Amino acid sequence: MYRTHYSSEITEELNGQKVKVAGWVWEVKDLGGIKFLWIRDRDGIVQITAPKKKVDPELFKLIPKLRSEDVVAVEGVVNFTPKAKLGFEILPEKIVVLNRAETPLPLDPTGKVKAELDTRLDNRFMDLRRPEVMAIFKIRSSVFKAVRDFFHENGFIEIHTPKIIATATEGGTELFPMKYFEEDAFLAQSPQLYKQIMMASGLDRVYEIAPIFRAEEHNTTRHLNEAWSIDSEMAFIEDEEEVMSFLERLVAHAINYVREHNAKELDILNFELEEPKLPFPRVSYDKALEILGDLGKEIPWGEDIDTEGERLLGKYMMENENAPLYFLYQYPSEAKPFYIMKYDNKPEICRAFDLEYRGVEISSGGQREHRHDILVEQIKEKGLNPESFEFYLKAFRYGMPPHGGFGLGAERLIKQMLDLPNIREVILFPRDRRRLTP
Amino acid sequence: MYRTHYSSEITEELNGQKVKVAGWVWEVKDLGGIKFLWIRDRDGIVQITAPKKKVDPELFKLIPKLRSEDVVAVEGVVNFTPKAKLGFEILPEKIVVLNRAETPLPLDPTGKVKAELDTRLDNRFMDLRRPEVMAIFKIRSSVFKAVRDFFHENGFIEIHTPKIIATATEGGTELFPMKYFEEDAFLAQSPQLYKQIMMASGLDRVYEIAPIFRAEEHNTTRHLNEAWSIDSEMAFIEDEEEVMSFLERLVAHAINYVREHNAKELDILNFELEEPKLPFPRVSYDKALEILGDLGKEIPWGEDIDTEGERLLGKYMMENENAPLYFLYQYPSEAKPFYIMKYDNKPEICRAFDLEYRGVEISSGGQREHRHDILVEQIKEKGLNPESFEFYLKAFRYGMPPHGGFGLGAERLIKQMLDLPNIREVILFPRDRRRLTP
Ligand SMILES: Nc1ncnc2c1ncn2[C@@H]1O[C@H](COP(=O)(O)OC(=O)[C@@H](N)CC(=O)O)[C@@H](O)[C@H]1O
Ligand SMILES: Nc1ncnc2c1ncn2[C@@H]1O[C@H](COP(=O)(O)OP(=O)(O)OP(=O)(O)O)[C@@H](O)[C@H]1O
Ligand SMILES: [Mg+2]
Ligand SMILES: [Mg+2]
Ligand SMILES: [Mg+2]
Repeated sequence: MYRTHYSSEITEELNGQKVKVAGWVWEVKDLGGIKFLWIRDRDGIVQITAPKKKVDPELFKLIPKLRSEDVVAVEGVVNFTPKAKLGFEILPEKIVVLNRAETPLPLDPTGKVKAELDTRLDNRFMDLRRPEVMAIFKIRSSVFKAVRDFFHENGFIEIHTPKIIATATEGGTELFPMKYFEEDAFLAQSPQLYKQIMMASGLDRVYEIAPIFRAEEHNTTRHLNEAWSIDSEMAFIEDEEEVMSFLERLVAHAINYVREHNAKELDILNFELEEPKLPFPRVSYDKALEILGDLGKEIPWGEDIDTEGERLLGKYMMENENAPLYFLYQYPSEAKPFYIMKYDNKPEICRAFDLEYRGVEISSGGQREHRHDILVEQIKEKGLNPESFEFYLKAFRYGMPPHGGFGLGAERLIKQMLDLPNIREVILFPRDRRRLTP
Repeated sequence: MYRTHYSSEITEELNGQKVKVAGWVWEVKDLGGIKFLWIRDRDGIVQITAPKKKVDPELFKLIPKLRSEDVVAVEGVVNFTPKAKLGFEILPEKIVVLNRAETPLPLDPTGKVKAELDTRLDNRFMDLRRPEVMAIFKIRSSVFKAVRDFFHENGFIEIHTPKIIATATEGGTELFPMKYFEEDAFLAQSPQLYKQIMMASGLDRVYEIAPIFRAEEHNTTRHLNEAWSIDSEMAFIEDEEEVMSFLERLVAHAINYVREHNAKELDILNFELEEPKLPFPRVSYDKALEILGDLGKEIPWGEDIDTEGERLLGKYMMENENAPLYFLYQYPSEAKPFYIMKYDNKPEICRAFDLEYRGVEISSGGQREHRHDILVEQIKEKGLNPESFEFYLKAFRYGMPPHGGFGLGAERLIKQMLDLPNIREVILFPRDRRRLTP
């Protein structure tokens, strides 16, 4: 390997030892009798210091020839010194140019000249050379790990369900159709039917983290046509609050991992990520509509709360409860899918919920209707043909436990966690109405 | 929740304490003075013992009404006794019937009546109720976790890249075209182009575990049209051996994790999983052809090693070097993709390798050609159009370090690890030339 240590891995114990560092030329300063070369790697910059009397002359004359973003590797001696910005410098013995950069760069890695989002996405490899962008994707990786670790510690088994499918769906919208040899198929929008089917398997506690595909017809700052969904389903529950409790602890775990493990990245983003305060507040749909009504926002009882309503409620919950995260629940049954269980005692409302983070939905879930005949009737109530869901209904006939679950958008989670304005900031290569490349 | 403990979670410590167990009805003995009920959960069977003298008369009467595969929950007292074949029994206080099963069942969960693979695939929720099937999918989840943990321990950051793309990632054959609104697009055969682009970002060490899609024309025991690929790319390498070293370590780690954490599943499968022996043998393509020729299997230099050749080599390596896992490397450049670096001093061969597990390819990879102009010429040598790869080529112009990586098939790995005859055994809902549903 051309390096032994990243910038962040050199500590005082290495003082006076030889190391190899490598990265991209950040800055060269030829100051006469001394020259400086700064190299950027994933973790930051490292100072290479070349005093004329202390380095090989060919090294001395090479440094000024180095150009911005050239890829280089340096072998030299670690010298901890107060004179060094970051505590230590490397006195070079060997400098190798691995690969030379072309010279109008697509983006300015110093951030001085700022670029449009479009230009940045078109040139993502350059965009990540900026610490604030790298910080987001380090945090994305952290969130994924924290989520999986939490599932594992709680006895969940990872599953993988198909993305090329030919099943019916409730909405029949936003589908990406595709030919599958002789047959017609579509890309999956959610593993919903599959994870429910597996509740009849004994697996009991499953999760899947995998792409979902929805052909949204218009762009928003909150939607992508390709996204990563964190899906779970869990059996033998008594009510939807057990799913909500799990979900909030999961999200709090992800938040706390980022706070503990990515403080450097948070600092780079000039961002203070709040300590989660559990039980998040629960706000019934009835109460949410009342709050919205008093704000002059109309939503007729029975209809889903729209994007404006979420925004207003998010603001209200922050102002009144200092709560960045809260649940909407006890929705009208008519506003939620046929697979959600109704309150047997008050069937006009159902056991579904949405988790809101800074005024944007990050997850929806609920307890499902596991009783076959009631489920069938609910499909009918939606004006749909139960026969079209046969392959799924079949799993409810041979011993199906009560169950519930959620779908948690990874991009939504990260965008909202970091209070970023656009979801395109938290996925490397966005797909939207007009973006298909890179 | 309806349960507090799985069957596997009840130990001596809990003797005399109250627990809740739940699962599917496995057997009932309806006797005059006593009922015995056995329930099955994800981990095994639990005995419920109900002497008439000891239990609620309503509970005594209920047990004989239960039927195979009914879902039930039982609260009761743990009682360790030599008289229970599993070491303990539950003395029940309350039994709740959660859901009743229909007859006949789609498959026989007792294992007595054998079913064909197609029938089993059509009814996976039933199929997993058998311990030998559950065992595979528990092992699948363990393998994913082990792989991720190893990547993390070794400083790799998880990435996520598009599965809807404008340019085929692995070439013209075995490709799913798909319309993306007005545009022509395809499903990703691999994340190859993206993981390379990210080598110009500073991320340096990335992995992605995600679906890949290949429209295979033929139906075989070792191909699917949808699969999970474990991809990695790593920068600042000096040669492809560094990548092979990392891969064998990764695979060894996965195998040892299954050995350590899934012994019970290996037992159920009546399977001895061998302790990995690093380093695996490295066999050059030239030497492989010598070995085969010595065996009377003649492959003209430059041609692919066919499945027969793989089988013969696997057996030889198992016999000669006691190695279930070995690498083939230094392949003919003509037989490998444009993105592989040729040996500069011997251009007919290239820095590509395959990892073979019990005579079947489970991974391929290599050092990439990171030098822009040479890369372009290689795209041309393959008869392709460099302009179709502009977003990818752009990344090689502004400081690109040397790099290399691999794609490791999750299904291939698990199938070969457990010496299973058919790749459909290791993914819940396989997609092949003839299978699109469920
Ligand atoms: N049809 C299939 N069914 C089941 N599994 C499959 C199928 N096709 C591939 N795989 C698996 O993914 C690995 C890499 O794919 P390759 O085409 O060899 O290389 C590539 O795709 C490169 N980009 C990898 C690299 O150079 O990094 C295989 O070894 C295998 O287990
Ligand atoms: N087009 C998308 N882009 C990114 N994430 C999405 C998208 N569609 C759904 N998700 C997300 O997956 C989750 C569960 O899926 P769900 O069907 O409930 O979404 P949704 O109700 O349609 O979301 P929304 O109202 O914002 O369009 C969401 O709560 C969210 O985080
Ligand atoms: Mg939507
Ligand atoms: Mg919504
Ligand atoms: Mg929703």
